[PDB]
Amino acid sequence: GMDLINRETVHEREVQTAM
Amino acid sequence: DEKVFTKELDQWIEQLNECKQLSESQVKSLCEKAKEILTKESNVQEVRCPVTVCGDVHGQFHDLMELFRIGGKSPDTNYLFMGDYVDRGYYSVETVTLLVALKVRYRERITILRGNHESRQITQVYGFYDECLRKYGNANVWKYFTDLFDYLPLTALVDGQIFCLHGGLSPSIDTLDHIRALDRLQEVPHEGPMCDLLWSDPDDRGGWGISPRGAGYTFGQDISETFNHANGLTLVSRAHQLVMEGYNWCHDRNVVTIFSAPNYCYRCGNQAAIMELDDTLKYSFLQFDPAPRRGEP
Amino acid sequence: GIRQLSQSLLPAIVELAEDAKWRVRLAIIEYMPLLAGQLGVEFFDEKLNSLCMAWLVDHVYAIREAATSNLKKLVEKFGKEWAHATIIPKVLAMSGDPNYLHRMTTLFCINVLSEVCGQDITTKHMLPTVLRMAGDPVANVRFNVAKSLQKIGPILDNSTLQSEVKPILEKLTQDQDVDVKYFAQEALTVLSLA
Ligand SMILES: [Fe+3]
Ligand SMILES: [Zn+2]
Repeated sequence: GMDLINRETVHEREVQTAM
Repeated sequence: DEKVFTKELDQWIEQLNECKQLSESQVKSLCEKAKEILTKESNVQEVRCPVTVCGDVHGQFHDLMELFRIGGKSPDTNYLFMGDYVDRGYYSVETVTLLVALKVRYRERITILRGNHESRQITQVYGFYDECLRKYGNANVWKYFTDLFDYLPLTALVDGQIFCLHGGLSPSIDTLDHIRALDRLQEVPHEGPMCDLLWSDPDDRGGWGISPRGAGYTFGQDISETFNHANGLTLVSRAHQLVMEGYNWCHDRNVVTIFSAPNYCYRCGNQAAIMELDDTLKYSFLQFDPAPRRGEP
Repeated sequence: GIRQLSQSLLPAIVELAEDAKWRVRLAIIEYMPLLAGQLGVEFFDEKLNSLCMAWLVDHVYAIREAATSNLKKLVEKFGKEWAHATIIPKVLAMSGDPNYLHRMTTLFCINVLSEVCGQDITTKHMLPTVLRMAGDPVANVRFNVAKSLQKIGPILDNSTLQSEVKPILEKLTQDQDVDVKYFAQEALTVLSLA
């Protein structure tokens, strides 16, 4: 399924984008 | 006197080893004394060999117990944890309390650095805030620890040759003296040096690059070679990135990543590793698998 | 007769003792005193003694811990004389190991061996090593020496405590490292030397 690392990286960016 | 507290602190450690949380009052007292110790420590903590270096543990308390079984119990074994003690694990409260408890008891034997998850913002998203509220009924304990996180050193330097930090290098940092100049007693910024030191990643791409995490930067081999030579470093010891084999050399062995949470998030199935630095500073790596969970097939 | 099985048992024991999974190595260690008792002293010395010593230097601490207690159970069966001739001279050799984890293992071994080897063997052969290590450049070794003396001190004669143990502990209290001072003080208090 979804790659392990990419799953966490995307949401980390979302949090950082929300700031 | 100090003797009575020392025995009390010893009791806490044994209690915490059994995975039993301390009371809110006890946590408050522990945090207060922790700050007094941490406030005296530099942004680049001078660490002596021999020492065992550990990556993220993310509240996986029972694998932290495995870590001690492999590497030996404190204070007999000197330890250097590179951050990320909470979130993404059922036992962040016990995990962080034990490591803070050991630091207060054995300040000289254990070093705990700040990771990107040692943050008020991040802990409110990835579970540490929820766990504290669930395990205590109010956010005071979360308030205490997050305040304590501000005092954790950003980086450590082992025998002046191996440089340890969570995230990685920064465009704003060229010399360790630049790190020593930062003001760390604050919530983790979204930009600048203190952000990069906790969020950056090594990369195959040359030079600086845009971080996919939305924070920090990716740096290529040329960056690491320049930084090591400029500062007389042999190695950059690093955390903050899941690696399946537990440790991963990169950039022609200028950088090594160490990840110490086995079967990350209970689903990755990765191996964990810890790097033991000999009395001669010669490095060695121990790989270990998740501890057999009692009553859980 | 188990002697007939010995030739077939040893290859299996060797493979288990050297298994990749440390928890497998742990399991065989727990049966070593049982196997050693059945196979006898002579077979153990020729075939199994090397395996036991190899465990003491294992990378995994848990294995070293288990092997340390394995020595006590073996000595409880084969007696003091066998331990002095076979085990003690080899464990003390680790004192010179360049790795502080392995050097500390010697202190751990002495901690459990003194419980069985008795006063005479402890004073003449094991105690001198402990006192020598008090000067180890690594603080972890030095305050383990303090802890070791605290545990084996009661087994020593009073004349030995006042003559040799007391001055060494007093020196450790002056050590720069906080932990060495603390445990040195505790050792003196427990032993009632100061
Ligand atoms: Fe991280
Ligand atoms: Zn992490």
